[PDB]
Amino acid sequence: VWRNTEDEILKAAVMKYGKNQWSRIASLLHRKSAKQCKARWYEWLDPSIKKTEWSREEEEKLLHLAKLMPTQWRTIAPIIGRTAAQCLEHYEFLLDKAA
Amino acid sequence: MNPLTKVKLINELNEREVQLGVADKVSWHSEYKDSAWIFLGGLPYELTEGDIICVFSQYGEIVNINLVRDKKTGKSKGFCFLCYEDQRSTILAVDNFNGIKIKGRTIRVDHVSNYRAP
Amino acid sequence: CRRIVPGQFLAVDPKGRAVMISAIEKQKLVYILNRDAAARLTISSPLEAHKANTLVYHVVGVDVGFENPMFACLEMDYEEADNDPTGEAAANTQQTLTFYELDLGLNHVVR
Amino acid sequence: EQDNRFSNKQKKLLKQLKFAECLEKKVDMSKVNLEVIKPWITKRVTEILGFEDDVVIEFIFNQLEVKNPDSKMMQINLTGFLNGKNAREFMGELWPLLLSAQENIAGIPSAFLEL
Amino acid sequence: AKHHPDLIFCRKQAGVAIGRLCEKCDGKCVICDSYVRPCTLVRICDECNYGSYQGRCVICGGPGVSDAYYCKECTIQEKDRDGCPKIVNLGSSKTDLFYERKKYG
Amino acid sequence: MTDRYTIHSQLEHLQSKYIGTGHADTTKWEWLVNQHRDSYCSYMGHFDLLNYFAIAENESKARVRFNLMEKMLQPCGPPAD
Amino acid sequence: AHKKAIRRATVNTFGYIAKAIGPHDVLATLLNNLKVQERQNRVCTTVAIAIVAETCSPFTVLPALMNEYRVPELNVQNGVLKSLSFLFEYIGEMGKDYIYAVTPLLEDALMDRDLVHRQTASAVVQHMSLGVYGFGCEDSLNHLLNYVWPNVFETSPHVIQAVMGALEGLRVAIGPCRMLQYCLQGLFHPARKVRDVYWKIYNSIYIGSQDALIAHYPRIYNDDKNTYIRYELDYIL
Amino acid sequence: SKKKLRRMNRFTVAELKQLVARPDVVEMHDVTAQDPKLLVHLKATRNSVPVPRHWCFKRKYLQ
Amino acid sequence: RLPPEVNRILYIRNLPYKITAEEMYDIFGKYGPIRQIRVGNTPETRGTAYVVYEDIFDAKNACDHLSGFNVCNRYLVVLYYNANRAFQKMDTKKKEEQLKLLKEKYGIN
Amino acid sequence: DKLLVDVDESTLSPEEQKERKIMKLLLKIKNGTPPMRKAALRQITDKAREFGAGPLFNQILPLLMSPTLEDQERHLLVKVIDRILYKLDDLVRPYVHKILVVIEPLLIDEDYYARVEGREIISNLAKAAGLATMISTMRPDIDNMDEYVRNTTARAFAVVASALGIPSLLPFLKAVCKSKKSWQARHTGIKIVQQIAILMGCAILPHLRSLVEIIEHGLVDEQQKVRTISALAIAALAEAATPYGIESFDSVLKPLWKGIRQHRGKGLAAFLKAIGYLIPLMDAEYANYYTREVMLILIREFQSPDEEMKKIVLKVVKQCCGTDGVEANYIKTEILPPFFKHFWQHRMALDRRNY
RNA sequence: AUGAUGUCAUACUUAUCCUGUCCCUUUUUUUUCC
Ligand SMILES: [Zn+2]
Ligand SMILES: [Zn+2]
Ligand SMILES: [Zn+2]
Repeated sequence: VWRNTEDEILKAAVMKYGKNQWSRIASLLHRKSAKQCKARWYEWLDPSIKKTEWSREEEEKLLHLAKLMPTQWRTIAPIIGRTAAQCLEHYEFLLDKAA
Repeated sequence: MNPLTKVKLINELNEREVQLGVADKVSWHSEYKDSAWIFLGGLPYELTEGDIICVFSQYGEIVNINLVRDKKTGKSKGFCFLCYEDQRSTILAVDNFNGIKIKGRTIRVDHVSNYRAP
Repeated sequence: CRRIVPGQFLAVDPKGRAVMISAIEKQKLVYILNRDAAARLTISSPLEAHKANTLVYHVVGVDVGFENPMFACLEMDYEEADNDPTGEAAANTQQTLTFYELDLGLNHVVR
Repeated sequence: EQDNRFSNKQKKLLKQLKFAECLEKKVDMSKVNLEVIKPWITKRVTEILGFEDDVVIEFIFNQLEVKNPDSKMMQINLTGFLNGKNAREFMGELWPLLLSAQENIAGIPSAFLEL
Repeated sequence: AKHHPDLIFCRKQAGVAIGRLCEKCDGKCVICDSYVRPCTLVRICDECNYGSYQGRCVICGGPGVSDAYYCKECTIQEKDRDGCPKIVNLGSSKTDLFYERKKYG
Repeated sequence: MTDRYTIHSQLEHLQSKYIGTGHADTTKWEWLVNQHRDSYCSYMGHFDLLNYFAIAENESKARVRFNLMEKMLQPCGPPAD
Repeated sequence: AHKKAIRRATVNTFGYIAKAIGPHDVLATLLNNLKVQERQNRVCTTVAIAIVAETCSPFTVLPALMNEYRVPELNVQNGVLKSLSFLFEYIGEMGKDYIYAVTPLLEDALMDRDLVHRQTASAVVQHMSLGVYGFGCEDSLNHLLNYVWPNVFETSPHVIQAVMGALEGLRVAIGPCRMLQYCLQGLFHPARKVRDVYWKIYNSIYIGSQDALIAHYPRIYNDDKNTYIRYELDYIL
Repeated sequence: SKKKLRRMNRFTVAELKQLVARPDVVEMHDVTAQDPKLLVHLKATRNSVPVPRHWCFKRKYLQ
Repeated sequence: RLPPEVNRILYIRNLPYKITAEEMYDIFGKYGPIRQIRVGNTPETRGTAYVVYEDIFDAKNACDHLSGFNVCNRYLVVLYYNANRAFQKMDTKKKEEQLKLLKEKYGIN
Repeated sequence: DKLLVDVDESTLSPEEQKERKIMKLLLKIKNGTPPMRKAALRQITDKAREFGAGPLFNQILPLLMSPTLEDQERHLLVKVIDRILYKLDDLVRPYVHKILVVIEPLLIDEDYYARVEGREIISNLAKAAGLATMISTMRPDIDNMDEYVRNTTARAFAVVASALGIPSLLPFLKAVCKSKKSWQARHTGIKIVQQIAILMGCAILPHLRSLVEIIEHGLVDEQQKVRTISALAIAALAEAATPYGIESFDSVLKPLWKGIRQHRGKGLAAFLKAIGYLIPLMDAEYANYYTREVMLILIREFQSPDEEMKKIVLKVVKQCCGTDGVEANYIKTEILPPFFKHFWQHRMALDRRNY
């Protein structure tokens, strides 16, 4: 997995190099590739991603969408503004709290 | 050293020569190419000739049979000498029958070098 | 000049087959002595006689003819006067002459 | 013998067990006939155990036939086979009988002097 | 060997039998674990010299090929005066690596 | 507990193979008693403290030797209790 | 390499080619290796500097070691300390010329820069004492005792047994009087951790040189019931 | 408690400071020693070297 | 013709909670005679069952066949039991009394 | 399986049950990466005393008896038992028999390191739980009816004898090997004696005569088995006491030498091993007569089919016909010809010890 | 102002490893018969 220490070194690298030079950023870290550095930045570390709690507008959206386009989370996600992994876990969450 | 170890050791002899990759001409049996006599031991005391033959005839015709029984009571001592019709059948029998269970008793087979008649 | 390390007493046996070296307390070794083919002195490994809480006053080789060699230790045992809160065992603890005996057939030293 | 990181468990019991009462007067064996005692030992234990244990018998015998036996060590060694308090009672019962037999002039205990 | 705290010496009385080294172990001291200025020879307990135990590595235990010595530092502090310095226990590491291998290949 | 009695183990070993060592529970009496006994065994080894003493009193070296070895069984009083 | 034969032979040939060429260039490429990170290579370069120094006399390579101890890394400071440990054990009796050059480095390391700094300066002191035994270089060793001694209350296995080795080297080179003057006050301390340590040290002073101590013990008065004073030692004659 | 009997043995610091020949030497905890008279006498011997300051400190040494 | 780890006692998990004992019995007697059945009660053991058959072959071919059975929206996870420890003493008194019965009855000694 | 259902801890009001679950980090030891193994090992070996023996061995021992356990898992589990056995010193006093029932099979095992480790932990067990515990614990197994446990108990006995000292165990031996109801106990005691000789080796010399007198009542017994095992134990002892102790064996040269002539079969092999090992230990005016008598039997057994027979006469020939008290021409004439005719075969090469 | 607890990886220490070797595991209804 990723540790606070890698994460902060990534944040600093990206903030110096920019978001298209993943190969030198991957050279800066040990046990990390450019594929993985990129995935981490665009999944969790990007300050555009929001980690708050769901407005119930957002949750009525999530439910309506996840019924209209079933199993299509990378397509659902941008229509509501969080990553596909967050949408998906929180959706299962509402489902089991409702079950 | 009880006879079950003497079984285990003959079987070890076989599978060891297998691991070593010995040719069929320098098998340890080659030292016996002039004797069609095998010794069976560990036999149960109730088996008769009829049984020893019905069992061991699988590998050839049996020319002679010699079940050694205690002279006073006539009951079997529990071992036999057996003369096949071709030495090669003794090869087969020693490899194949050494270590089979007959009625719980696990009998044992091996060639005989310079058999002396009784 | 240590106290449990042999060197203080040194006895020999009259027929000339072994030496015993001994400390003032707790250790005794016994060396065996032989001739070789060339009749030069050759010495074995040590045997042992270690016994705890025993001063030694003197050691000497007892004379016996070609039996197992014997050594004659004076002795004592401070082990109880160490554990007698009054001073009783301080007095009325008395020496004990003891004979140790090699066993060259069996190679150990028995008291 | 070679290790330092383990303690002498005998000495530890030598401190921390509860022993018998007659276990002080040192005892010699020259002064004793045993073949008189032996049946007493046998019946004593065989009752304690409800059955017969030859090995415990011979264990006690062999531990006794020494020149001077250690009553402490003997009570310890019997603590396993018997139930611990049984060992205390049994040894503090035999050992005084030993003193009796030994100050007797034939070497025999006063119990079988009477009986 | 001053490296592995888990091992133990025979520690019983000396003898006259010189001590021997396996080829892995060749050249080092037996306590100080040095590589230099060896001064005196090793003498081993008769028990730890008896039978199959003759001519082995004091340390390794394999086939002894050369005589073991004591460094000058052991000789000066007199750590050569304690009787048989044969390690009488195998350790965790031998059987450990052995099992890791026998699982691997 | 663990460390307590395991170093109690190692020190019992040390002492029993080396009379004279100590541990955290060594009393004044046994300290000074081993210290006296060593002093005597060394007056006897050293051929010249033996002279010094035999000349300071007026005895012979054999008597002085005998007296030391007599004292060596309770050099500092009876035990603590 | 994973094999110790190869590394031993490699270190030896660093020595030989230092004998063919001068020492300087091979020694410079060897301080650079102390800049790596895996320990086995750095411990093997530390033995190679010792060998270069012992073949071509130590006065050639010391100033460069002592200077390399001023660069700000952990691993190179411990590299030069471990290298001195090896070097003093190798040169043996000729330590007596460099002991004074070295000591100001060791006290500087024994006033912490790390646990491992103190552990390795303690090993240096052990081998340096065993080497300079018998030549009257004793005030230096006593001065370093003043810095090694406070590390007696440690708990790391390696730091505590490095300090023990140092104290027994210094026992043979400074003698048991000094060592007992250091052990005395803590044998009967209130606490028990300090009694534990002090009795371990005292046992090791006692076991070796238990005879030299007869002349050294202090005078302990006699109380009511027992007589603790040794009077034979006050007979005048 | 036999512990509290040993505690009943424990002199007061002024008790100690009185009996011994040099009182400066006596510190606080010296009372708690199983041999306080010895301890103080050994602290008053010439040329000996006092225990390192940091045995009580809760932080370790050059940490 | 059996491998020894075969047992007449098997361990079953992935059961429906609260499952009807009668179902249990016939579901399992789709093979033969059931000597005994125990269902766990404490929540930790809730949902699993030890089943003691009276026939070696019954138990084994049950472990052959049913392992991989799906009832109640879950596959029945089974295994052989390793009855490798005892859990209380074997009661010498009644033991020797019933063997005393044996001997008194059949006149051995 | 208890690890699978998860519920809050304080629900498990037994703190015995809480520590039970947390001690099933045994899984993290058994399976795990080396980091997990290292950390869990340190944890268990630190928390051992608090955990207590009961919980520990109750979880650990079924593991060691599991039928599918492979090699490395067992090595790790026994290393665990080793460390906690060293931390808990006395507290194992109730579990010694369980530990033995599990560890004993390591003593007869093909992996040399398994045997050495089992020997080592049984030694530490004997030291931790003192003599009386071991004696009382393993007595009822001398008389057991499974040869398996009789054998492994014998070997374990020899280990605790090495660890604790013969002089402390010797009365118990005398007892068992002179028990008169059961010959199983006599066999097993004589066998313990054999194993002591095999293991302690040189250190039996001070007690040699005591052991030989323990054992010499067997060379005359009527039950053939215990006779054979007494002869084997004599040969073991002689080998452990090369040249020494001959005056201790003195009592026993007679039962052998007459058993030799009027014996045939397997006892012949055993008594031959014994006399062969004594022949070196003997002074020339004895060895010459004994040798020149024995070589007569030997020449006859060169044609023996038995594998133990052949191996025994190989050893014997090496000792007998290889002293300073024989003459070259006799060998050259009478031993070499049938030696090379009957021993240099392919079967011998194929065997690993006969080789 | 340095507390213990830590399923936190990092950093370090041990000229530790990475070649060392299987040989005393043979254990059961004695049984190779002129
Ligand atoms: Zn080696
Ligand atoms: Zn050394
Ligand atoms: Zn040894």
